[PDB]
Amino acid sequence: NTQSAFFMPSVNLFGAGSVNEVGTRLADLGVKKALLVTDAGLHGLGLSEKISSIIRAAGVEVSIFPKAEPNPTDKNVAEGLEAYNAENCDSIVTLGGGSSHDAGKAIALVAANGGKIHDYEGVDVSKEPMVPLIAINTTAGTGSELTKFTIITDTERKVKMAIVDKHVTPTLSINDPELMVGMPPSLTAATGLDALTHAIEAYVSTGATPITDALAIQAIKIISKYLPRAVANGKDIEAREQMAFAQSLAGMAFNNAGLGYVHAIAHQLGGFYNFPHGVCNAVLLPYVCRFNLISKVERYAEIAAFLGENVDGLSTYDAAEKAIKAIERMAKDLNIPKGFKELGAKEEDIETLAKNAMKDACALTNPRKPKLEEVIQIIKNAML
Amino acid sequence: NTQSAFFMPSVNLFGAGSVNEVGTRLADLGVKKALLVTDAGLHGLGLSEKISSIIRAAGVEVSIFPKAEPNPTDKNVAEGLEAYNAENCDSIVTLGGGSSHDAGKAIALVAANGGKIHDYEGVDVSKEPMVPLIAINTTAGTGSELTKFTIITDTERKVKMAIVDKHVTPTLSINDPELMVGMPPSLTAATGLDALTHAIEAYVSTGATPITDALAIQAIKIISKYLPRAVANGKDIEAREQMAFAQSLAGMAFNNAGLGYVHAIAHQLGGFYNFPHGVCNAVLLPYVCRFNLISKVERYAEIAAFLGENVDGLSTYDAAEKAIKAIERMAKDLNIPKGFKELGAKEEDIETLAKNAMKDACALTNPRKPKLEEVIQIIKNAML
Amino acid sequence: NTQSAFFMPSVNLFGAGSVNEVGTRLADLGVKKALLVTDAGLHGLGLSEKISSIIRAAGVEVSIFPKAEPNPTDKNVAEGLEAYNAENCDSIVTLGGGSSHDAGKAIALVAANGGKIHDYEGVDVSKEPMVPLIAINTTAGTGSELTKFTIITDTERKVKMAIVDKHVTPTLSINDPELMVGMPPSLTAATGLDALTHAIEAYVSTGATPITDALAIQAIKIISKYLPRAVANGKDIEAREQMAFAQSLAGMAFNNAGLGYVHAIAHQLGGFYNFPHGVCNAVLLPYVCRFNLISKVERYAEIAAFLGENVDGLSTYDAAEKAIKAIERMAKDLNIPKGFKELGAKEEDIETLAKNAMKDACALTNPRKPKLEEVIQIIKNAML
Amino acid sequence: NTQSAFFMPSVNLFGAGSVNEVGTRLADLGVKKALLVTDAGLHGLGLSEKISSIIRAAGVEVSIFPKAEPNPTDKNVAEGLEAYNAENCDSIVTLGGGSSHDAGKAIALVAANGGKIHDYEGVDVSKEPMVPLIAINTTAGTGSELTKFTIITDTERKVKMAIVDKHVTPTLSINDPELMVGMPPSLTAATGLDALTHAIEAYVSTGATPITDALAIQAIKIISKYLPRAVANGKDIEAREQMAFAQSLAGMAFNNAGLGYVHAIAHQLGGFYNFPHGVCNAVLLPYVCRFNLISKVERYAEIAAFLGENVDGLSTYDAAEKAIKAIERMAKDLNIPKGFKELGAKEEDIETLAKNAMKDACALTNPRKPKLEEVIQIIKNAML
Ligand SMILES: NC(=O)c1ccc[n+]([C@@H]2O[C@H](COP(=O)([O-])OP(=O)(O)OC[C@H]3O[C@@H](n4cnc5c(N)ncnc54)[C@H](O)[C@@H]3O)[C@@H](O)[C@H]2O)c1
Ligand SMILES: NC(=O)c1ccc[n+]([C@@H]2O[C@H](COP(=O)([O-])OP(=O)(O)OC[C@H]3O[C@@H](n4cnc5c(N)ncnc54)[C@H](O)[C@@H]3O)[C@@H](O)[C@H]2O)c1
Ligand SMILES: NC(=O)c1ccc[n+]([C@@H]2O[C@H](COP(=O)([O-])OP(=O)(O)OC[C@H]3O[C@@H](n4cnc5c(N)ncnc54)[C@H](O)[C@@H]3O)[C@@H](O)[C@H]2O)c1
Ligand SMILES: NC(=O)c1ccc[n+]([C@@H]2O[C@H](COP(=O)([O-])OP(=O)(O)OC[C@H]3O[C@@H](n4cnc5c(N)ncnc54)[C@H](O)[C@@H]3O)[C@@H](O)[C@H]2O)c1
Ligand SMILES: [Mn+2]
Ligand SMILES: [Mn+2]
Ligand SMILES: [Mn+2]
Ligand SMILES: [Mn+2]
Repeated sequence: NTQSAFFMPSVNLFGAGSVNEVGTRLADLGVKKALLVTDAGLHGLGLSEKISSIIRAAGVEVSIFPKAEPNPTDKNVAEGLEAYNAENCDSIVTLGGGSSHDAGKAIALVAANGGKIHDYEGVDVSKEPMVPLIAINTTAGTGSELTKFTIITDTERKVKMAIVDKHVTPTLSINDPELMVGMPPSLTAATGLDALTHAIEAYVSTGATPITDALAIQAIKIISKYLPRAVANGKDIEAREQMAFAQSLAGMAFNNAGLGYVHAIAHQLGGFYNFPHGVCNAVLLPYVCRFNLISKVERYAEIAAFLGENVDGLSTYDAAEKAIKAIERMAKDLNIPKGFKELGAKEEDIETLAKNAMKDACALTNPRKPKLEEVIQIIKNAML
Repeated sequence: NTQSAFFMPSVNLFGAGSVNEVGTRLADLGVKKALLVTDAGLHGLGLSEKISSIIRAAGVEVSIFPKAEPNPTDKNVAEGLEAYNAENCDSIVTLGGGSSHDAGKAIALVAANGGKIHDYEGVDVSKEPMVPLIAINTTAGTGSELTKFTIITDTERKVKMAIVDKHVTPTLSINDPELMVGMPPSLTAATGLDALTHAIEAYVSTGATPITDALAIQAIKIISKYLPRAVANGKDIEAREQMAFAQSLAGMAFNNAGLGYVHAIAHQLGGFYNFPHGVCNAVLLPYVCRFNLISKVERYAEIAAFLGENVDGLSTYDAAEKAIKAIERMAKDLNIPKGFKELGAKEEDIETLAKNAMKDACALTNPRKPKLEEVIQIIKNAML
Repeated sequence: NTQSAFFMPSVNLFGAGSVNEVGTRLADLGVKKALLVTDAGLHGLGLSEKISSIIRAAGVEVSIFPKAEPNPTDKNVAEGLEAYNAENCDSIVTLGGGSSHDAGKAIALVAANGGKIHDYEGVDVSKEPMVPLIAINTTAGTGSELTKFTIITDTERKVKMAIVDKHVTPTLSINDPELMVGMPPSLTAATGLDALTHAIEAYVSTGATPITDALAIQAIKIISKYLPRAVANGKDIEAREQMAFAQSLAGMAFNNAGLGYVHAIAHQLGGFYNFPHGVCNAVLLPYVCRFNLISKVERYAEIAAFLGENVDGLSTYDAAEKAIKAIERMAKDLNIPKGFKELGAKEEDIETLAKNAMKDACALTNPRKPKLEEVIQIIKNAML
Repeated sequence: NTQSAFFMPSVNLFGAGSVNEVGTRLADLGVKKALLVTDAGLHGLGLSEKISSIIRAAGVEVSIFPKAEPNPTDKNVAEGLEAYNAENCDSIVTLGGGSSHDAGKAIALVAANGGKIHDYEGVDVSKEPMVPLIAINTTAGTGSELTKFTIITDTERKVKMAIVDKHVTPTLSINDPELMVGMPPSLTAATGLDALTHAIEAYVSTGATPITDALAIQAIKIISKYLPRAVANGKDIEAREQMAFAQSLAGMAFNNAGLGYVHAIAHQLGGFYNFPHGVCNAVLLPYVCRFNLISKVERYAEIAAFLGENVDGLSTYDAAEKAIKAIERMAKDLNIPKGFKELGAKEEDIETLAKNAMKDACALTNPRKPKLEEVIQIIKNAML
């Protein structure tokens, strides 16, 4: 059979200032009091208070829960669920990067299906649709405000538990590039290379569609041109807005086409060592592309053109090669770490990271199907 | 402002056999009785009955309403609404092309808001969302199963009214290429060329964004390869599936970018003479493009590349002209009327047609702003 | 000798909202009362009351003189001059197109040089800096807010006279594209093609310089991309902003390199028939460029490429030919009159018109030097 | 806001012999005793006397202050201010290079505004326009007869302070290539590469406009053809005239677009070690361009073609790198030192150099925003 499906929230706001609608949009759902899920950093910057003011003007109450953590944890879910129940909230607003979107998605699911966030690992292992949720995005790399994914760390197993589930698609998303201006360069760089990774893995996924293809291609072309600008000058407003679009394009593509062994492996490093997700993808992306080359050489040749390379006079193989050269050059230019050893990864952990990566759902749509020793080789190469 | 927004059903099913889900999807919404809106043609072929038994086996009842006409009228909508109440319905399933979809959306909207369908001509007039509706698409050209559009003919004024309303986005859409094999050639061509007009007008709209751009580009490239194949052999399954993707992409593109004076004028020629919608687009498209050229010359030149033209060693202006020639050649190859006069249009109407087009919501995003006299000359050219 | 000079106001303001500075700016110049020289149309639209309040909110007094007529006249100058004294003003603020700039420069010059504006036809014949004057520009074509020219129609010999004096350089110019949005399409086209004429005549003028060359090349390139956009949709702010820049590059270039026989002839048609200055240049431009060709063949070839033409594999001669085809095509697409006879030009005037063109200052820098029979033929070709 | 402004002296004279107008132009101002600010070498040449003879031959009194030193000091400005009051001058005439123009500008401004020159470091500090000033320019590189910059060394801090102030735009400029023929090759090279640094940083500046782009592009093209010629044979009169146009095109460009980190860092190496400003720029230029590359890669690719490189079949990035190789090549050919250590800079000073560089007003328009650590890496690269 050849069926496929496309999912995203039914209303999706973009552009400078769109965050000011969160109040009146929340009232429109007839919710009374929302739990505002965010993280400590943005709470300290005061972003949680600016948004909470907007929501309360519209007559909707806020309880602020700034305890979601980079690489959100099952404990954050349990703790925020308690604060959801304790403060009599009927909705969730998320405010931040993908960590706040996924914390809030877990809380909103479990507040309507009951057990623990581990009940629902895998694919549509759920029952009811999650409680009303508006996702306000502030990094330019995840797309989690658009996706049916929620990535939650299992703290006793050391593994980022991918939860794929139609019930966690947000009600409404908001993508306001004015809230992204204050990303430091290194956060700009890594979330941006997470978007690029989404776009490239979605383009080469076995679950790719002409719709997801259309989005992924646009995302790669934009990122290629505007991500190094946004990193060099976070106050370049044009680059911020373009990255906000690219982020959403890549999120819509991967949500519906699937990822690959870049995310499969990056999820394990993130669980063992709590690395930044986006840095893990940037480090890994060239090695997985290299391994995948022979299964998708024409698509990698086209990525090489998307990334601005000149492929005139070359074989398809040689043009695919230039896509990897260009990814490497972009990583070096954005000051991405050279490998995982210098960050703290452990030689003795490589086989368990490999084995766990082959269990990740993101591995299912990788165009090349590896054996365990090949996955190990990819992690070894990324140690450099 | 520079704000914008992207709208779409939350869930959109694709691929061979995806109609089998309509009963259980309907059931999950908790509705008890659906009014099945289709047209006499599909009803005669018995498609109407296969779908009803699928819905019934899931516990939802069905009342069939096979009285949506090509270019659905206000009278169709009023009759549908009294069927809807008489048969104690709480939901709507539309089955067929864009006449079924729009008829059903209009019934659904009036059921939720009172008044009459005429009251909602314009942009975001209604207070309440339409009642639950699932759209099953049997043509490869409208995208109405995805859009906040519904086109209802005011029969006193002979105007196909454009109702553009967030509140008429279907709950869920189904796009089954197996239901599309039966289109005879001239229907394949007319709806395909409606899709190409969606993609072209979206691409040159002043409401274009990089998201809508991505979708429109892919639609044009796919249509240019596969539409002539679908017209040539309706049982070419790969062309049917590609066109089902192309028409969805173009739907998403125009739904969020806007249309232009092709649709604003076609709606008057359709309101006056009941011509097929995609035949009106096909006749007008080269004239409105030629007229729009100076405002979007670089985008028309790119469009010539997407359609396969060779623009080597040409000015942008000369390249854009090859795009009009390519559109003209495609129309001629699929047997479109070269003009309207041979179809029965009357010179004395032209002033009224032109004045009605300037009130259509699609005029709002056309990239060149015309004086009434310029609209008049465009129609007069389209006569011959 | 090979000396040369570059003149312009010492401060020039650009960008949206820059008009809000005219008041504070004026007061910092230490003046009390400004005679606001505008024309009837912009006074009818309320503009000279937006400006007038701004100048008053900064504690400076305004006396609106809305009597400058298209193709300003020795009478407007005299009547504005006596308005100047009677009302006890010490400064001029021009607001409008070239007509309002030129009226205010004439009033301000003769307000510090006693006599009558006739007393300064020619070159630098004034003997005193003109009264302090701030020029607020609202069309995109004459760059008079930058220049040392004022063109006053001698209602006598019916010839637009030239007072080329360094004393008429405005004190400070303001160039706010928001004020330009109101221009209707045909005013946008004609001021735009006058800007393009400025840029081309400056580029082929025997008075050219590497500096004027740099400005003219940019103006030609910008106008070629954005003037058709500005005509097609006056609400395209980007195209409005680019045209404001092109306007000033062309002004700065021709003000310091000189013009040629396009303006030399067009000044005669404007004195005899009061035709719009911009339209005169538009019709004349391709015929003079044809005549000028053999004196400047490489530079017209370069203009062809600035205007978008592809010139690979062409002789310099053939490339220079495409500059003229492209200028004609652009005149056709902006609905410029095809010749002067349909405007009201009389066969019996061609001799006087040509003899008078030969006495125009602008004739002096034209690269080809015509005998009287040759000017007469140019005027015949532009009658069609 | 998109607001911008273009500043420039109202009258600017060019060409051989133009310096013969200085007296009549100083007379037209109505001033009586001008302080003639020059340096020791031009004084001993006889240029101070020749010019004073012209100023006196038409009724104005001259008093020669020949004490401006390369990299003018706060003490020079103090001493020259005491001379200004001693002889009780009402004006100033600067004669020579940037050292003389900035000495005079600083004197004129403190004369008009009060305290000491250190008060006005930064942007638009002062309250009053400086006293009348005519700049006669004798090097082909500063453009400071045109600009609102004056660069005065704080001798305690060893900081060449950038005073960027509308109020120091000279009343009139004279740019006479006959006074430039005597530049010895090393000085021709250094002033020429300073002007190249002005065009390049103006072109990549975040303050660039279409106007400044026009000027800067022309400068680059002319410098790359004629600067090598002027160095190879200073009696080449054509190269001398071209270089006089390019230095002014570059002055107009950076004056209004802004500079970057080449000048921010150069100002500290000149303040600490009193190196010639142009040699400092030439050393830093490749390092800062390569740092800036990712933020302005399209524009650095254009710069490569402007400098004559062939870029066919190259990515934008590889094209941009060719620009840097061409920049390094020109410096090598004109005998500029490879680094700052052979000149006498010391590693122990680098931390203080970088911190002060970040306080320089020229840093604000650099297209990439550095951390202190990145400014330190640039200075270290430049030591070798
Ligand atoms: N479910 C999905 O669709 C999906 C997809 C990709 C990644 N993820 C998950 O998302 C997480 C990564 O999220 P992320 O990379 O967006 O970052 P994040 O949410 O982990 O945030 C990291 C840091 O960035 C800061 N920050 C965020 N926005 C900021 C702004 N505008 N200005 C200043 N600081 C700001 C936060 O305060 C925080 O300290 C991982 O857990 C990853 O697994 C989910
Ligand atoms: N709301 C929107 O987004 C939107 C967009 C474009 C057009 N429209 C409207 O849609 C209408 C046109 O719809 P359409 O062109 O899809 O056709 P349609 O709904 O008017 O149907 C045309 C004919 O085709 C037949 N048909 C449909 N599917 C068939 C199949 N699979 N096999 C055989 N016969 C089949 C029908 O029985 C009918 O007789 C117009 O009224 C137009 O204005 C709406
Ligand atoms: N440097 C110079 O001195 C110089 C150069 C070229 C031409 N000119 C002279 O300038 C005049 C040409 O002026 P012009 O072509 O700019 O037009 P204009 O000043 O003659 O005005 C033309 C018409 O346009 C209207 N208008 C102007 N700005 C408008 C706006 N923003 N919105 C709506 N309507 C607007 C005016 O009300 C008027 O009715 C002629 O006299 C010509 O000879 C002078
Ligand atoms: N816009 C600005 O304000 C601006 C821009 C760039 C540089 N500057 C400053 O200008 C200064 C550098 O000025 P410069 O490089 O023009 O030189 P300079 O004024 O420092 O003169 C250097 C030496 O060249 C000699 N010289 C000058 N002209 C000569 C000629 N025609 N023939 C023979 N010898 C001649 C002088 O006598 C002097 O000894 C620096 O302090 C720099 O910071 C200012
Ligand atoms: Mn990711
Ligand atoms: Mn349509
Ligand atoms: Mn003109
Ligand atoms: Mn400098």
